[PDB]
Amino acid sequence: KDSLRPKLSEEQQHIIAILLDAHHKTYDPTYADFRDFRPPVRMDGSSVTLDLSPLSMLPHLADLVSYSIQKVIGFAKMIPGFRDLTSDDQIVLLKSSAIEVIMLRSNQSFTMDDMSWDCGSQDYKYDVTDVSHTLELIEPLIKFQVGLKKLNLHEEEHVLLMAICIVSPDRPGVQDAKLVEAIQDRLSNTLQTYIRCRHPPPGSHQLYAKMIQKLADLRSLNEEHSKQYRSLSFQPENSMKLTPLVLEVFG
Amino acid sequence: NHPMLMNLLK
Ligand SMILES: C=C1/C(=C\C=C2/CCC[C@]3(C)[C@@H]([C@H](C)C[C@H]4C[C@@](C)(O)C(=O)N4CCCCc4ccccc4)CC[C@@H]23)C[C@@H](O)C[C@@H]1O
Repeated sequence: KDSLRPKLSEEQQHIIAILLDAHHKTYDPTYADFRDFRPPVRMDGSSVTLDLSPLSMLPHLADLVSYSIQKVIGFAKMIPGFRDLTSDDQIVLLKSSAIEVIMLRSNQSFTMDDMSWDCGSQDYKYDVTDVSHTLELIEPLIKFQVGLKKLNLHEEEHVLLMAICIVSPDRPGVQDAKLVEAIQDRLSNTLQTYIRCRHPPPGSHQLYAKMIQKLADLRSLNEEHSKQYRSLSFQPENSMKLTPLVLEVFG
Repeated sequence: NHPMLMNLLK
């Protein structure tokens, strides 16, 4: 009867320690690798005036996305249970969730002071103008980042949401949905038990239901990103500007 | 037909 008091188990504490560590090894908050990307271009080369080419940011953002896909894969491989899956199910899970985990994890650099993704310098501060008929995606995306930022997630909750996103048993092409669902159940119970035992009120009120709604919001952004991407990648001049990994994963 | 993504999971 006192056995019903929620307590974070030892396995649940290992899952959190692993996901925290996996995210610390795959997300560099100093953004030092961004210097390896093709440079961002916002000003005209002739650099006190803006560049008017609407794809001038494409080389830079394509390299940023491609790099982030690599980090998402590195993080997913450390999700407890992800490696028990067949290589086909892993590929299906990453192909489906890659752009959603990227948008989740970007919230670390998103700031509500000016509604931009700020990665340590003005070279790597991205606002709406950079990401710019892409407003069909960007306005929802920003509304999403604001809503997520306002949840004020602990880092423990943040990595758990990323792992729950990747291991979704309802993704198209999943073969062994029972195994995927069992892996996600272990993560869901960890997060729910974490909030109840570690997240103080009032911020913890209805927090788990709100987080699951962000997973629901991401599906809609995924579809929206899919439409933009297929129209962009169709023009060979624009797909020349992509990377092989992005073409394989998003194609 | 996902050789790079497959290589990254190894
Ligand atoms: C990715 C991250 C970060 C930010 C993510 C951002 C901010 C910048 C814009 C990002 C990368 C979005 C991309 C641009 C989506 C882009 C990337 C791409 C090619 O996959 C696509 O189809 N997109 C939407 C279509 C836009 C076409 C277009 C591109 C450039 C210029 C004009 C038109 C998706 C996530 C956003 C920063 C840091 O937190 C690391 C993190 O991993």
